[PDB]
Parts: sequence; structure tokens; C-alpha cells
Amino acid sequence: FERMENKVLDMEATSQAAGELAGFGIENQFAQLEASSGVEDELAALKA
Amino acid sequence: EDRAKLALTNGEENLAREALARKKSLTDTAAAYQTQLAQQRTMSENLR
Amino acid sequence: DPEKVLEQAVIDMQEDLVQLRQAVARTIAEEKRTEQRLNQDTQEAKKWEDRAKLALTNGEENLAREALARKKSLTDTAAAYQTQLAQQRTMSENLRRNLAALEAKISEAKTKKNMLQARAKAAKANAELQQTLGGLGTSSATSA
Amino acid sequence: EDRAKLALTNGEENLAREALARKKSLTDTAAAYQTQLAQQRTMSENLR
Repeated sequence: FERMENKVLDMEATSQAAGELAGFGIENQFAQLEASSGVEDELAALKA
Repeated sequence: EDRAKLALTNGEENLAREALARKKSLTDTAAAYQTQLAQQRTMSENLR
Repeated sequence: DPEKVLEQAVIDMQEDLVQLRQAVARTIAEEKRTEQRLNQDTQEAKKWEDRAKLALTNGEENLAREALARKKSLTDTAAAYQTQLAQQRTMSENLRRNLAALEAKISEAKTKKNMLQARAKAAKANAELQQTLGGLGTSSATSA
Repeated sequence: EDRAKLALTNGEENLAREALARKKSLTDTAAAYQTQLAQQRTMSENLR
């Protein structure tokens, strides 16, 4: 059970590698989505 | 936009602004196709 | 010969960015691995403190202080691993900055060499016009 | 510069000035290419 758990912990190590990769400088791409979410909320303000 | 008005009628602001995103996406595509149309008409008169 | 060298330098850069990507991924493993340890480890301290509370409930002060020794040993290990984590995060941002810079360096080194090559080739082409015009028809055709 | 305006809209001055650096880099490249264009047109009339 430990041997196969040592591989579980290797998948957790693969998850450190996934997080170690995870930042990309492309997060700014969310911003207009948020702004346009505000726009649809202004359409709610138009509705009432 | 009509689907958005259903959310205006009652219910989901999330649906409403989601439906704005569809409307926007389409609008943007139509501007691209309007641009493409200018290239067609110019090329057409060139051939003519 | 120019094209061979300039392309080769660019080829090298493509290896390098992959090597540093490995090192980043490796560092992600170090953080993941230490998180995995530290998270469990800190609970292990609690578990043995809980075992000590069993002796508090009734019975063995010897067990109770024995269980403190486990708790202490774990605590000490967690401080060591917390220290190790600082070395990982510092090394991670070191790789990150090194890479981001290296990528910009590579990118512009390639692009500048390419546009230089293009303008150099265009320049010699223009010069070859002047040379071929200098290949004037004011020649031995007159002698014929 | 538009990406910079997203940071103006709200959020990251770091993104905003980062985006200025892109804008600058491009501007500088365009001056180099404008210079290259003068060499082309001069060489063109030379050939002509």
C-alpha cells in the first residue's frame, strides 16, 4: 500500500510541478471578461 | 439579447450578462465579416 | 559562413528554454513535495499530543511526556522543512526571473539577427544592381 | 496601449507600465523599419 502511495505522492509531486508551471503572465486576459460582466450589470441597471 | 430579456423578466442576472457575452461575441464577428465584405466588393470591382 | 552560424545560435536558444522549463517543473516538484510533508507533519504533532491527552485522561505521565517528545521532534522537523521551503521559493523566483529575461533575450536576439540578415541581403542586392549596371554595354561589342 | 488602458480601468500599474514597454518596443521597431523603407525606395528609384 505504501509503494503505490509513494506513486500517489509522485502525483502530488506532479501537482507541485503543475503549480510550479501554473503562473503564465496571461492572467490579465480575465480583465475584459470582468469589465464586460460589469457591462451586463449596467444592462441590469437599464432593466431597472 | 432576447434570452437576456427572459432573465430581466425575472431571475438570473448571471444568465442575463452571460447572454450579453453571446450578443457581444456575435457583434464582434459581424464587424469582422463587415470588414471581409469590403474586401470582397473592392476585389469584385477590381475584377469587373 | 553567416546563415549557418546565425541560425545555429537561434537553434541553441530553443534547447535552452526547454532546459529551464524542466528546472522550473523540478522546482514545482520541490514545493509540492515539501507541502505534502509539512502539511502532514504538522498534523502528526497534533496526533501525538492527542496520544498524550489519553495519558492526561488517566494513567501514564511517562507516556504523556514520551508523547511530548514525539510532538517536539515533529515540531523541530517542521521548522527544518519550513526553512527548506524558503530555499525552494527563492530558487523558484530565481529561475522565473532568469527564464523571463532569457526568453526576451532569445526573442530579440533571433528577431534582430533575422531583420539584420534581411536588410543586409537587401543592401547587397541593391549594391549588385549598381555592380550589374557597372557591367556596362560600353564594351568590346564596339570592337566587333 | 489598449491592454494598458485595461489596467487604467482598474488594477495593475505594473501591467500598465509593462504594456508601455511593449508599446515603446514596437514604436522603436517601426522607426527602424521606416528607416529600412527609405533604403528600399531609394534603391528602387536607383534601379528604375
